[PDB]
Amino acid sequence: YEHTAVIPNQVGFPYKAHVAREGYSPLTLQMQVVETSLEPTLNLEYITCDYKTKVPSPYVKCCGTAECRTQDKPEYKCAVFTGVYPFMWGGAYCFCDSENTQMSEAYVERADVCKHDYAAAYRAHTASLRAKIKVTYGTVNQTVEAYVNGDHAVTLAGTKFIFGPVSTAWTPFDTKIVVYKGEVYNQDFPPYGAGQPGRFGDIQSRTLDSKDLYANTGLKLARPAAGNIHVPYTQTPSGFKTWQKDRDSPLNAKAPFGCTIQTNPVRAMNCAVGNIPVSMDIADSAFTRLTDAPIISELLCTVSTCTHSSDFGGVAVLSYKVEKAGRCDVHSHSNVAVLQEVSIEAEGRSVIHFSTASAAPSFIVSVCSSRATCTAKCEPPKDHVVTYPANHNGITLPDLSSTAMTWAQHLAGGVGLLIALAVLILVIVTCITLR
Amino acid sequence: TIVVVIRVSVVVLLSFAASVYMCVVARTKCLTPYALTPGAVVPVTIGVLCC
Repeated sequence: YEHTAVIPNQVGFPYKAHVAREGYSPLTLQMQVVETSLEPTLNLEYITCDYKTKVPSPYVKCCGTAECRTQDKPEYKCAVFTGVYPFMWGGAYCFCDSENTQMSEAYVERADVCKHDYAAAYRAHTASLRAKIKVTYGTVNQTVEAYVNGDHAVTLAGTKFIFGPVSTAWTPFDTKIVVYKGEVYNQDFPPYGAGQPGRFGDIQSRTLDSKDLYANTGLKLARPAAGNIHVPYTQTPSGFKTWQKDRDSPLNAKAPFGCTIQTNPVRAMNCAVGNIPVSMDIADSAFTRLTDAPIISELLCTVSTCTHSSDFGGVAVLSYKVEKAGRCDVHSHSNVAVLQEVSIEAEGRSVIHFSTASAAPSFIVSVCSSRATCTAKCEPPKDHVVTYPANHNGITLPDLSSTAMTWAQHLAGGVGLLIALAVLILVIVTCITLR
Repeated sequence: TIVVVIRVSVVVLLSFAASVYMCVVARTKCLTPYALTPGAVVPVTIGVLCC
């Protein structure tokens, strides 16, 4: 026999549904989710890391001028300076005093710590999500992991579960994210090869091995001092290690629905929005036919205590005449109060717990195939802050017959009444004035 | 809470205002030809606040 239902996506919450086949005793299932991942798809676009310069050992030859040659490496700049007269440690270096010339070169490369430390960019797309559900009934506790796009079945002892696709598939990401060591950000990074100096994305590369760079930090070469040997050097300072101290607040603090992150693969867990549908193919060796089905009649329910509040703070007893021992099943057929236990015991009186966030509930309950009702009046608790949430639907609406709005029909009927003598005493002379 | 309480206040009072509005014009028409004659023989129909 096959069935369909919907369950709310919120961790640690009971929900329950039926089958009522024909002939046989009823059967009540409960469904409860324990985990909910989420996963987008990525494709890399570039990386960045810190860099380092090199100034390899400038060249002097005296009374003979120069010429330097070009060569392939990113951001190579050579220069040529006339009229230099150094003065090294031992004495004066060489004496062809007027006509001396000197060259200089330097370049930029990646540092030695890039293969442990980098900050990469990415791009997002449509995403899929998977859940873990604990389902119990009959004589069996089981749990099951499942994809949520509507194609993946799974086998319990004879039964098939396939899940509805989604309510809606929005995500707490937009199209461009950037990931650096255990938290994800939300930037808008420059495209490629257009990083102006100083800010983020100053050194690019695709997949992190080698051979290709991009570097525009504005190298210029300056004139050396009067009577020394060094190489001067001028540069706007680096762009990576000026980002990781004056940064932002991360995305682990402005996530919308409690949606927590941890990422060697990027995820978003326990994210609590919406409904997930479920459908059911149920086997046949998990019912009871009629032989051990007890017959129960003249059911009468009362109440003794209630609060609102946030847990199982409503108690009720039951009265019934038995004929045979066994085990029946219980349910309340309305959305205003959910019960606690999944199977009452046999002969005598027995109690049931329930919770309801309303002033005056009324519903109909049925331990086995006979039905009954019982209603109550309620009062608020004296507290303000709890540590554990939400064990009711959250519907606080008035009933059709309460102390509160039994006042309502008297006033509306009362105001409905006094026009009624007014309407006809108009008319009773309205005929006679056509004499 | 406001959105209920103001609408119930206004549906009640105009019907109060309605009820008085048509009862008088009946008292008008039930009275008025008696006002017109040269003769003040109003019968004993005092339940209608006779002059």
